[PDB]
Amino acid sequence: QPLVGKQILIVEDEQVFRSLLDSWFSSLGATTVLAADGVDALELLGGFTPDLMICDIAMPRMNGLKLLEHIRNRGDQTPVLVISATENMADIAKALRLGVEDVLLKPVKDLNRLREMVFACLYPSMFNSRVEEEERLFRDWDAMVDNPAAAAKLLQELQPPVQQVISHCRVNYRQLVAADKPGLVLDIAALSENDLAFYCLDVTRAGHNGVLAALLLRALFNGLLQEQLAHQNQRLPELGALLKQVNHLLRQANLPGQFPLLVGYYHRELKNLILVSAGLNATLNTGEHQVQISNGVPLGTLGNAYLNQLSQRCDAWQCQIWGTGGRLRLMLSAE
Ligand code: BEF
Ligand SMILES: [Mg+2]
Repeated sequence: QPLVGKQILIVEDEQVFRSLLDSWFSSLGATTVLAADGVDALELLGGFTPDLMICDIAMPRMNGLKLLEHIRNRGDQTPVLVISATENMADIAKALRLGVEDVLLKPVKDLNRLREMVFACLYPSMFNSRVEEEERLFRDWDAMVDNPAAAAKLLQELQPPVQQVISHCRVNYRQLVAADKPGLVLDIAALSENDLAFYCLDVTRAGHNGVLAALLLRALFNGLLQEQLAHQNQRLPELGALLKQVNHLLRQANLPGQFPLLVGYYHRELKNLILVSAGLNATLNTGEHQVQISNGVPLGTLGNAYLNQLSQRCDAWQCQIWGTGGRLRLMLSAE
């Protein structure tokens, strides 16, 4: 019973998931207090001091964002984990502005991730993991926007190694032209045992808002992709729709600019690469063919009409990617 002595307020209006969280936390030893909505949560906070809050957004009489606004105006600094089915990017941006430890988008696929995140909240000295650092990026968002040097340093520290194994696939890159240190930013991330996604961003076009956008995208890219596949009940994503959601996130986060981006996803069981570009030039070479990708127009404007997705079958590929910020070659092999 690791969580004995620790108090958790669960603010959730839907019965199945609230009972699920209540049972799971109680089995681990936590004292759980249940709130139907934001008003009920405030009344319960009149007589409970939680060590952690789990908070849904969409709720009848007060949504979780107004509850968060009230507790943070009162100077309460209790950690909050947001767990919400919301597809509204304004909600995620407002949650980040108000100060939260993390934002999980329902459905929660594996309980181990939520377990480690709760444990990072309730015992931060103990669970100083990668999850700790993700939550650190989530809660320090205001501190990041108010200090450009820290944001640039963090973005450079998050640039992945040039040689990796992700989802049983071999992934390399090389910067070829980088006159800017945070120039062409890259993220590559596993989604399951057998598929991965990646993004390459050009922060130099937009200046400082590029850097912040990169940080925000690193916090949330997987979460937005996973959610799409869960909510639309699909294995293979619709990356254009994802990038439209990314547009709405960067706009609602008050990060105006032009953000040249390429996003992709690979499934090794299906041997299936999917690519789409908003603003960056790219040439793919799959072993059998060379495919030149239409660069489209950058994110940061609404109405992007050129988010047309390209699918290719391959066991391995190399993509040259470039824009005004510089040049790199990203390389994958499924064997
Ligand atoms: F009702 Be919650 F925001 F999923
Ligand atoms: Mg709800």
